[PDB]
Amino acid sequence: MQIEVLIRNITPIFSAAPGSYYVSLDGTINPPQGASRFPLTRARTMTVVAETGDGVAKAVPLPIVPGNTMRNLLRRTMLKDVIEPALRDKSAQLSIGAYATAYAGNSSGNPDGVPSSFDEIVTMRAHPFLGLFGGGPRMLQGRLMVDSLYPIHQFSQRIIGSDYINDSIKGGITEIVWTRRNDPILQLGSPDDAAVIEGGAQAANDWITSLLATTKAKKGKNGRGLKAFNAHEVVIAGVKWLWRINVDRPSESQIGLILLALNKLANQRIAGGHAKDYGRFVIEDVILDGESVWTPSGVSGQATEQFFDAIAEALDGMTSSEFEQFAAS
Amino acid sequence: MQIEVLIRNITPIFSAAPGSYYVSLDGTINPPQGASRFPLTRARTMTVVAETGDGVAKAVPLPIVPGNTMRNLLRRTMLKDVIEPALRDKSAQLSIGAYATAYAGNSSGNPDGVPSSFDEIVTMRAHPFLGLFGGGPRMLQGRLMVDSLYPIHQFSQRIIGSDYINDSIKGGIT
Amino acid sequence: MDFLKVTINLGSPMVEPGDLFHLDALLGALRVSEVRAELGDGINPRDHHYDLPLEQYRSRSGQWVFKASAFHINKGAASQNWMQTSRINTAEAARHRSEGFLLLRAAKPNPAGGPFKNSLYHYPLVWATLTAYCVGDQARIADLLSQCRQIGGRRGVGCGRVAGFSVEVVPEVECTWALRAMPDDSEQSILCGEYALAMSALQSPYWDRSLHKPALVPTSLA
Amino acid sequence: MRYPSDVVDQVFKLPPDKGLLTWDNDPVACSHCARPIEKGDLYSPSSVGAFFSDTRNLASTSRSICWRCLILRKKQMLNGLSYALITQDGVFQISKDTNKAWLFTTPPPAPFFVMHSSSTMQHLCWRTPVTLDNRLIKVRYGNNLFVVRPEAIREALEIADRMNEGQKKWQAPIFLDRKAADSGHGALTKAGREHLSAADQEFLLNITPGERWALAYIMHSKRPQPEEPECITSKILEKL
DNA sequence: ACGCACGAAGACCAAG
Ligand SMILES: [Zn+2]
Repeated sequence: MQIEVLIRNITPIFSAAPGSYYVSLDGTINPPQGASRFPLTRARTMTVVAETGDGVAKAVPLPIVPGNTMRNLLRRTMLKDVIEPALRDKSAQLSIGAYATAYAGNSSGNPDGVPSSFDEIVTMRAHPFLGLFGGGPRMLQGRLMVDSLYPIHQFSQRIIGSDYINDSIKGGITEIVWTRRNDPILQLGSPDDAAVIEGGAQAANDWITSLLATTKAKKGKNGRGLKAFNAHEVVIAGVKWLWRINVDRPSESQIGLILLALNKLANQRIAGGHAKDYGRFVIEDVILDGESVWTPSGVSGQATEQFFDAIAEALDGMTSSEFEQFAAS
Repeated sequence: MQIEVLIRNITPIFSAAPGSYYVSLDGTINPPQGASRFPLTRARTMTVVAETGDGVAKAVPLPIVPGNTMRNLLRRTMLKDVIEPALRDKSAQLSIGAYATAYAGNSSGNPDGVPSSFDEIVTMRAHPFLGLFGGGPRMLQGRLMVDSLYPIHQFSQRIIGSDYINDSIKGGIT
Repeated sequence: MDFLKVTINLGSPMVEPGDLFHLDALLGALRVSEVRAELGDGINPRDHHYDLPLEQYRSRSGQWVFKASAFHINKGAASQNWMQTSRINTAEAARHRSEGFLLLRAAKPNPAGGPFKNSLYHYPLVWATLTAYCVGDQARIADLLSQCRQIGGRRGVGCGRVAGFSVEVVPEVECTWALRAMPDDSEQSILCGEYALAMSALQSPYWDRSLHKPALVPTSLA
Repeated sequence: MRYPSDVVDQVFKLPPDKGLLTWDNDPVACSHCARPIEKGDLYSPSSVGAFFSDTRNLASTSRSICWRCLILRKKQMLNGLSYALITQDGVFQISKDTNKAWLFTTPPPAPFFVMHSSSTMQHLCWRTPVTLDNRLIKVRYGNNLFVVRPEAIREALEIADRMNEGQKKWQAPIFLDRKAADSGHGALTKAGREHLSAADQEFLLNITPGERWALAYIMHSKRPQPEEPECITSKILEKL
């Protein structure tokens, strides 16, 4: 059952790409060794082949949010908003194995490997939450197959398709944000500012003396000071994204849980940058097998009423024993 | 919780954008090499996607104030005007390391790399100040999601919404 | 009963298989998906994944293999090392431990190992056109491949979406079905190229280590 | 040698431990090495503990471990077999680059297992499949199951040598990481991009991940000279 | 009595 979620990011989305990358003050990525280099944390990019000026399609880096990140985002939304409160209402208590299986699919509850009977597989793969995300000691296959967050861009037309040509952006959708850290002791200006420090002026003097000695030693040639200047690449705000979620053979409860998470999804962030408020977005359209089920007040309407009732009934009858059995603890 | 604060700048706002730029006497940025060029420290701009009157969406630069700058402004206000007066009223002295951690998140450039105990995490994240910003040698997750300063502009309509359209300013604000 | 060439086109990059990706394995997975759709999840997967429209090759010792070559990987771009992690948020875990939702007595998490372990793993992503040759029914193979949405591993995170597929009847001279894990005593004449003896399964599932056997695996395909 | 656990009684010659239960039911494979546990074979139920992070690599859900695996699962055995090459004659250490080059260019003829840990300590030996033919070498590096073909390694080394025979500044045709972790692992470098023919570029893009990992050790400005690794089974036995 | 918890420990080559 296809779900098409159209997402517009209010704030820049920062999915840090692994690796050590460098940039200069002018913005040149990986500058030559002649000029000063500053560390850079680039956004995640997937190499895709795109028709750059027609001709022969060439590989271009497309900034995306990884599919695993959004799989975990959906899981966290479900747990934090519709599952964990439901279990608290029953005063349910989760063991370490059940908690690990629910929140990360970990198998530390019983890593020996547990045999699952066919009746048990039917019972547990139909669980409203644990059926969607498999794992645990059983390592059941989850019913959920989420995709990455591909922006509606000229280079993603071979992945997204031509259905959203009106919302496409032609230029590059990344930028470099420069970040600086200051030594607070270097910004004291009077004994009033140093009053709260136990050593008063002597502690600040010792700190500055040690900083000067370390800086001079490093210049001539351990420990690192607080002053730092670096950069990181983020995907600019306002770009539209298409998110695709699929399920193999869902029950009504699982689709209802998906729709509840979608209703509560905007309260969460995408990728990283929690300190800088990165990843904020608004859902613009949810499409359930070709029909639009998104209203201004969230996913509603008669076409999605059965799923909500089914998931409400499943939540009311939800017990921690199901989680314990799934975790095989 | 979502807090939206509306700000009007009495005096011009200057946030230096790193990097060398040049301007001519006329006012043309990065002029042709034939004319005389003078160093220029441009205001920081963030590229944003704006739906102009043409109906198409294009990436445009928007003069902003960084979210890190606003975060440090909030932290410095909190410390210098609320927390530190209380500490001095009760005659509480911070060490130099605690001072640097409260004002910059960490007391040095080397994170510990050792996990924190669960009770320590709960205690710090419930703290009025350290819970909001976090950090420390054991890099803790704070509660404060603080954003940049976006001018209410025609170019920031897709970001901040359309409930402040009456305060929007059309032309260049730089 | 008919020589075919199965071609798969990708709409998203797939996970580059570490070992051979067999056409009969994919067909068996799709057939098991059909049986799950009709009956349910309580079926034994091993009772239905042999019901494929492919004829079998049987060697002298009775070892049999489906006549479906391992998929050929031709890369439209260089492979990309995709990084993924796994972690439990220690802030939420500590809060749940405080509030009694989680029953844990340990004072601190251990990111090196245990329930709160951070893990770093990588797998490669490739843009490829999958081509393989098989002996079987064109109509039924095309019908089975119609329901296939993704190719390769890591399907849960949306890797390897199928843009389209095609099944074509080709002359035997183009290529053979023998580019797969052959039985140990497979006849030399039917083998295409050099085959190196290795340990692999001859039937799906190929990941089952109890079913692994000394088999001839093509060196120009692994 | 047929199973990973076969190394115990064949190169370590360790008798089974005491207090082990005897299987008296229908045969079922070991949860670690997939070895059948028939009637009369000494086994032990699975007690891996909460720090076992290899549930995905378990061969079966029988929750039974043979005595050879129990010997393999000892800490002394795990540490000793972190960078070990176990052939029929004995156990060698491939930790050095020269040993890796020798193994991946001039492998031993007999069946052997190749291990390499990607971290401080990992469960490797019971996961590594046996290399039946030296032309198709199966290498277990941490959590990745690698297939290394020595002919492809030799061809890539020759490609690099032809590319950099004249220029004084040696440049790697393909970007390679010894940890197989960088996002540029296996991608063509610039110098290889505009200094290699179409056929050589196609060959470099069509190498297995294991071959990239091996070339990340063998391919440098000064290629290591292959050398025979030193036997280690005496050290492991002494420490056990 | 039994399961969980906590620290010491041991493999270690090493580049562009
Ligand atoms: Zn075993």
